[PDB]
Amino acid sequence: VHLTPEEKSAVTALWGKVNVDEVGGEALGRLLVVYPWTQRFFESFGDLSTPDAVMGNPKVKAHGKKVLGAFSDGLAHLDNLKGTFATLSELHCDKLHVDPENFRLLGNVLVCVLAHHFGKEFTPPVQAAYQKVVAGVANALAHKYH
Amino acid sequence: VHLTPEEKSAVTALWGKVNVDEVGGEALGRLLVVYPWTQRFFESFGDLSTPDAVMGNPKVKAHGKKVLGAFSDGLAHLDNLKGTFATLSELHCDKLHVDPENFRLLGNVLVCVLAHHFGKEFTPPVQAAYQKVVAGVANALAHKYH
Amino acid sequence: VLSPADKTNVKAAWGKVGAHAGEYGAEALERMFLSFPTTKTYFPHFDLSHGSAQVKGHGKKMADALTNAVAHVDDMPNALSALSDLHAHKLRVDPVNFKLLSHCLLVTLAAHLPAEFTPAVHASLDKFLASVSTVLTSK
Amino acid sequence: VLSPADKTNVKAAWGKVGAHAGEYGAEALERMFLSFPTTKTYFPHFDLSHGSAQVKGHGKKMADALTNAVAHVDDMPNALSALSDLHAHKLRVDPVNFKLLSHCLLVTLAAHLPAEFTPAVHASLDKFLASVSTVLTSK
Ligand code: HEM
Ligand code: HEM
Ligand code: HEM
Ligand code: HEM
Repeated sequence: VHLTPEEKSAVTALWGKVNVDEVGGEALGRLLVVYPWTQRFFESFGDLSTPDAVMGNPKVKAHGKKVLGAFSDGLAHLDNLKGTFATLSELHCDKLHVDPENFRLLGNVLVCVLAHHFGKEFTPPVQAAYQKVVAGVANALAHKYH
Repeated sequence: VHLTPEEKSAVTALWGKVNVDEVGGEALGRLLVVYPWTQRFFESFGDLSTPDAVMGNPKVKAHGKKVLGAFSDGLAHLDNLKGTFATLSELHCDKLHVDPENFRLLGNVLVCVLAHHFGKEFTPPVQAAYQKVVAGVANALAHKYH
Repeated sequence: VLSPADKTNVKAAWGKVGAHAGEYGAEALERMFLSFPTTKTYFPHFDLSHGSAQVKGHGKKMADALTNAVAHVDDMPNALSALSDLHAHKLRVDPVNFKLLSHCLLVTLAAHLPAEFTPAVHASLDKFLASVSTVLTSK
Repeated sequence: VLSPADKTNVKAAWGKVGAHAGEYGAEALERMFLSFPTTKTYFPHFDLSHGSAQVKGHGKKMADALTNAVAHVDDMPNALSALSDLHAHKLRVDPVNFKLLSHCLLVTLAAHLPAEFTPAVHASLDKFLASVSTVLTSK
């Protein structure tokens, strides 16, 4: 993945503005709500019977934090996503058995979350640069499947 | 992509048995028939109004030959698909504007074609090794999109 | 199917779309063009750059078909029938592109309707757009 | 929709499936398990290896639901209604898996019916299986 200076600019800037403590929860949450089969992997999180319940779930917000960190991480190594996510690949691939299409779905739910919370700021070129990123993370994360 | 000796065995053997002069035409053909939007890229091939017409089309059989060679090629470099397809990537990505999902569709049409023509021989483990291959080609071919 | 709660969500979210209907569909297209450049081949005659009246007018046509679907949400195949043939037969739009456009629509809705884009409405708009896409690629 | 030629193709191709109906659905599952190992998590209690009666019996249940769909091809949502809830609500089967299974079915059909798996029938079976999948993930 190669971002342009302006794309790096667009991304790194708006990312700084990100509340790294809730955005991940909100993204994971909407994944569980918008794509309900994903819950299957999270049955240990308890109450997930309505969206309100899912969003207000501490284990989801907790875990969402971790997912967001991983993106923030991969943001550091846009040059090397493949190696960064090598660990996370094996886990998702060999132990969890999560179909990689779901990584793309999470990435797009994240883009929606960013859009929602940043409105006008989330311009179409800004969205574009971010699509490059989440795609890149997904593929890197999907490499122990390849 | 890493095939096992037995998977390499399964693959290389049955591949030798492949009529490299018609299989590509039959795969390209079924792509155009099973997934009709793909025709869009081939309007210069003329008569594609029925399946009979599509299959009996020399430009399709001709071009199918080339596609099959590319697979046969990538078969040589299972170790390095990414570099082999580097050329073909840029073309499909930058000039043709073919969505990479279509590469996966072609790969599976090819698997069906193999199944059809080899029947019993195309065992489930044999199919498995081949899924590794066509997936690998698709991703390699999709790298100038990444 | 679309649940009744799906229906009420969509009618609601689209209810507050308002006259911006055209503006939004144009912005969805730009977002799609920038984010997924392969999709530009279907418009190799439109002006695709920012400020394009070509995108904007079609953005309007598209958003009006959506609004038409919102109204006939229970008989969408009959409603979207003529556009089904258009996209699948004559235009030959790759079904992948519907997913790409649908996502950009959500993004555009999320960005203009902070309060209405709740998780539940999000899930409804998704099911809705997926439904429209299904009718449009049906032929 | 399914065209009438789609319908006649499928009824025909499945018509020559015969008592092998069960055998085939079992082989489709094995093919899926081997080719796409992620799909095995839905059967972490079945025996999944070759010769498994667990796979074979379910392979039969699945092929009988297909045959049921072939017969009620015009009212498949009503026909497949109970399996829709099963897969989407209780089992939570990722829609991706339907595509993977559908492809393995085609492969299995192509391998047992050399003469019947023409391009046109192929295209029909695909549209058909895609349709079944759509009903099964509808809820
Ligand atoms: C799309 C990008 C994704 C990223 C960057 C990501 C990252 C992570 C991280 C950082 C963890 C923490 C593991 C640990 O530290 O112990 C994790 C665990 C986990 N992931 Fe994801 N993940 C992604 C997608 C998904 C999806 C789509 C699913 C399911 C639909 C999923 C299912 C899980 C589950 C169930 C765990 C916890 C399992 C355990 O702790 O044993 N992940 N992931
Ligand atoms: C899936 C694996 C594929 C492989 C290995 C492959 C390989 C090739 C090869 C070897 C050529 C010959 C180019 C030349 O030598 O001049 C070619 C050209 C072409 N490909 Fe593919 N291809 C694949 C998929 C696709 C798909 C799915 C489509 C469209 C749906 C497509 C559209 C085209 C077109 C229209 C050309 C000719 C265009 C030109 O000559 O300017 N390809 N490809
Ligand atoms: C939400 C899904 C869609 C809706 C509701 C929709 C709606 C429409 C409508 C109403 C028209 C007729 C415009 C007119 O007559 O002026 C149209 C045309 C067209 N659409 Fe779509 N469309 C959708 C998806 C797509 C996608 C995904 C693509 C390509 C990536 C696409 C490409 C086109 C093209 C190339 C035309 C021709 C317009 C012209 O020739 O001026 N559409 N669409
Ligand atoms: C062609 C699409 C499908 C059809 C027609 C179908 C049909 C059926 C039927 C009739 C049953 C009930 C079996 C019984 O009651 O003994 C069943 C159960 C089940 N199906 Fe499916 N199915 C399909 C797709 C899938 C896919 C893609 C998966 C997973 C990757 C899946 C996983 C399961 C599981 C885990 C059960 C539970 C069986 C048991 O508990 O014994 N199905 N299916």
